[PDB]
Amino acid sequence: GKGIKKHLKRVNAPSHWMLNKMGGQYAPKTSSGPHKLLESIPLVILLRNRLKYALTFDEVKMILIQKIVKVDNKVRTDCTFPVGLMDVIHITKSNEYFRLLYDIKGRFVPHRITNEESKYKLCKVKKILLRKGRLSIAVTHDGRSIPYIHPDVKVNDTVRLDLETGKVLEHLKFQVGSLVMVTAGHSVGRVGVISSIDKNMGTYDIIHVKDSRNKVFATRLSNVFVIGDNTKPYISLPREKGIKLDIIEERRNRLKA
Amino acid sequence: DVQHERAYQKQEGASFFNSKRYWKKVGLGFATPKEAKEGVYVDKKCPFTGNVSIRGRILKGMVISNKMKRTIIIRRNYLHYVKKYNRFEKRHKNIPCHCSPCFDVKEGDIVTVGQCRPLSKTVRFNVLHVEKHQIFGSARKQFVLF
Amino acid sequence: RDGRHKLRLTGGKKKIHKKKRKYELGRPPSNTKLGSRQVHVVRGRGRNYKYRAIKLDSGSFSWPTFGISKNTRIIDVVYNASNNELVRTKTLVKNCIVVIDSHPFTTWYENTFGTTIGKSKNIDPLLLEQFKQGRVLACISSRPGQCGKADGYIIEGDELLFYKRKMDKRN
RNA sequence: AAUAGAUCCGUAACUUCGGGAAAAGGAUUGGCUCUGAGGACAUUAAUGUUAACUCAGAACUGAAACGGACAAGGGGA
RNA sequence: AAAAACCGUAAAUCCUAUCUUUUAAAGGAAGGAGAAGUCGUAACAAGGUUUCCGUAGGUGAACCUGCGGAAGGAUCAU
RNA sequence: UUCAAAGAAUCAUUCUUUUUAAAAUCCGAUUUUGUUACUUUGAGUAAAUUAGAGUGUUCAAAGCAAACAGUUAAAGCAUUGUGUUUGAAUACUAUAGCAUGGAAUAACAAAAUUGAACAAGCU
RNA sequence: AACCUGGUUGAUCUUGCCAGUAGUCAUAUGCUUGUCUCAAAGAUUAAGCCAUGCAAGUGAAAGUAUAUAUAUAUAUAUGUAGAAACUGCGAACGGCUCAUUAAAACAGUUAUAGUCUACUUGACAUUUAUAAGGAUAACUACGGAAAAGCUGUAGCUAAUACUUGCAUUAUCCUUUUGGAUAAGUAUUUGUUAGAAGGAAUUAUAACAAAGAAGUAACACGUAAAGUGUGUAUCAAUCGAGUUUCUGACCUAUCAGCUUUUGAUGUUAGGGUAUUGGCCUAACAUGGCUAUGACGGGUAACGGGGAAUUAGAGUUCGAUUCCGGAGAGGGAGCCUGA
Repeated sequence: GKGIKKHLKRVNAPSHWMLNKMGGQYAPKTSSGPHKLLESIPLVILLRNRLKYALTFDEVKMILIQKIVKVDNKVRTDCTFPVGLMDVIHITKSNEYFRLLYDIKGRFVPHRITNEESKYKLCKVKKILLRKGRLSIAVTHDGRSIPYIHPDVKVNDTVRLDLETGKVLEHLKFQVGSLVMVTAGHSVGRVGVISSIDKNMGTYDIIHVKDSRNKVFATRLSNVFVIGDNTKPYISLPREKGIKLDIIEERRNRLKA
Repeated sequence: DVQHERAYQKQEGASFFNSKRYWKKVGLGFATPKEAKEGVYVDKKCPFTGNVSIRGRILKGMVISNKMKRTIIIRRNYLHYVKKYNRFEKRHKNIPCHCSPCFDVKEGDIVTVGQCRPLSKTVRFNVLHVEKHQIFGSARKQFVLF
Repeated sequence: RDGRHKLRLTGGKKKIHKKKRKYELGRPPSNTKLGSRQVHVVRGRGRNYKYRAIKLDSGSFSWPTFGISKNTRIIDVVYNASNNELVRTKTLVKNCIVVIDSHPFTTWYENTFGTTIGKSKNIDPLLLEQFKQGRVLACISSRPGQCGKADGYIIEGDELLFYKRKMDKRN
């Protein structure tokens, strides 16, 4: 037969997972769920390769058995669970709170965050659709369906969801002053103010983004996540602050020590 | 008139009893022809009248043959680059396209067509626009950079 | 049972590998006769059920000039644009022309309009002649081998004149 | 003795390119009930009256039989 | 539920035809290779009839002869 | 078929900026003006392999790790303890396809036994 | 490292090949072999044939236990487990091989506004009730056969197996509050109105007909109410099937192919998960080709890649990854997402 494949070879795994060639033949195929396998990491490599809490898959299972870890403040016990582009992880035994972000090299890193910070989730709406009775639902990058969204919300907006109740708090638009984070390209992880939105009829609409240092980079509109307005980002960013530095002069900061 | 042989498409969405002729916009920068807009013909595969939606890619070509009913053969000419000799070579391949009676084509006319769902064994394109063009000699023997 | 084994666009024969897959499938036709209602269940891809109607005698039929639908019974099959063998054997297909009992429609007209929303469409003579005859012409509009029921609509106006001329400069 | 009519298909070596050739060699054929195609004639684009047997296709039917008798090449190297 | 029929999917066997690949064969007729065969002397010197080409006929063999060409000729030339 | 002049900056030159027809937008000044090839930049590019940055596997092939003080604790920070500092870069991913700057070079289009535009009147 | 040398002659300069030279993640083999690291390995020919044994099973709160064993205060209640079996899920992944295959497969690039999609995730539902029915496994007794993962009869019993079946909400208004009005999820047909997309016969809404399947007669227990299992639809996800454009080796001592037998297209239908000559009926005569069609060959799975590279190139890629195909050769089919 030719049903769905259920194995993932290590060298076939996504590169940002950082699975060593010599450390086994297979990679943990993430279970289906909120995020795509390509743009998410499983909990096995979240608690085994990044936090180094576990030394093995069985240890990851031992962690998950005790209902300690929560993803979007609800208990998750699946080892191959997609974490996602941006979302909160709570380790209750060790009290600590993470948000999955991209570093400027496009790799998923758990950003330490505070308990008060760990109630806001930025969800990028992807589809707005009205069902029976003219009720409007927004399907977000996370994969949730939020009904009775505000009519002002558009397709590429972002919403600040309250984790415990799943309700929108405020929405952010996509003006040329709105700061965004890039999601999958060469410039994955950068944060910038949107230079402009070059819209072309029938193909990918391109958007140009200004870094903090006035460096312009363009990207496909699908690879953009509005993170704040022109004042400040609505989330704490990882230590790089979403600024990508030229390889030639990153060496200068590496050498100075 | 509108139908002669045992052939009439319902022209879904035409509406005949209460309502307030059916045509769409196609979009993509193309203008729905006036003959389509105010004509009497009924075509199930017309981009402006039937169910077919134009999506995919848009191409241009010379009309090579219009001898079959409502479909034409479009030859597309292009230059293929041969790396070893660092030069090009003339290459071609003709594609079959549906042609609604709103358009009036002849061999040698230049048409732009848009991809649609497979309508027959070999046709996946509908002519979206025609421009008249005089050809001298065989249309296959013509070569145009489009 | 689909896709391959044909000649290429040029007329050339294609060497075959890739023995038949199940998703090409290709089930045998339903030759829906006219008679007592019996349907069978076909399990298509994804455990989606398709109702293959072996015989139907009644059906939902719509008077479109008034936009209503009433449940009547099919009396006879009189035309179809495809092979004439289908009408001769009285098989129901998606565009078949059938003779439909007019009494539910005439009774509905009596009850709502009186006498023999957006009402008062003024009717035509060519249809009420059939009504007086008691049996009326209708075109099937559903797919009996797919949905398991024969539904249709009364034909009136130019299409009715067309089909009547086709059925009967003529013999 | 073996077929042998007709229809459809297929037809080699060789050749003076005309033939060989009905090469060789396959299939079908009744009855019945139908379907389609092929004309002539008059009226103010439109509707009636009327004629040949000739082809093609389909259902059904039978002790699988149908050029049913008559008539009628054996082919090949 | 056995069983049967009819459309369809259709393995398989047989007959016929065609093609592809390999291979037998009386006889015929080439080529190549043999250290030292017989016959002549064709070519290289004007090679003892200048050589050579196309074509046709003839002869033990090389070859000879006719017609028309070439000089790669033995003439760059009253 | 649209050609030059004037200025700031290295050393004697080179290098950067502006305009100078016409038609539609802005009340002396605010701004678009064939198609393609071609060329420039991008976008989107699985890894392994390859190039290549970092890293003393005792060297090397390698691997993607690792490094830092601690004969037995200071520091950082936490309002009493909690290790800390990192990397796993970049490039390539056809010739085809998407977007894009374009002056040259090439084609095609339009161009008269004639074809336009403007003003006024008429529909 | 952008390299040449011996060989025609009495000697010379050429052309020109032969030979030499070096590499090969390129195989075999000869001789030899003290360490350590590292690691290809029945592809080549025979996708030839196979003895044997293993390779897919699964119960730690959560379907069903009087097989049975045990333990706590007094024949009771809690239990702890549990052979077997029924039920559920998986066995369609993985692993192997490269025979087939030459615009096919594959690659990059699109479309699915032409579709299906289990597990998982998010939303969230409509036309006897202090809890309904028979019937079966395991089991018991009697057997048959040389043999098999064979099973007959009779009797019992459950289940989240199989099958029946038990409130309510929304809208109009005097206007917190009172009366009035109405009740089918997908899917199919007819008549209509019309957040987004590039374009809608879109979402959705109204009217008229049909109408699946369901909305818990099910199990265990966390804060000093929870989970499991099952379920209608939508969405997401893990995928799949089709699909656009472009890209392949040798051969013309393969030049015309295809078209009754579907070839090219129109119309109608059938079929499909969906589009489509995919199939059927009628109709028209189309479609491809010296820019190589149709054929033939390949000791041809395609690509990522490998060797050799100054630059161009030439040759290889059965084989770690991806895609395809196959399970002695064909064909057919059940279960099932």
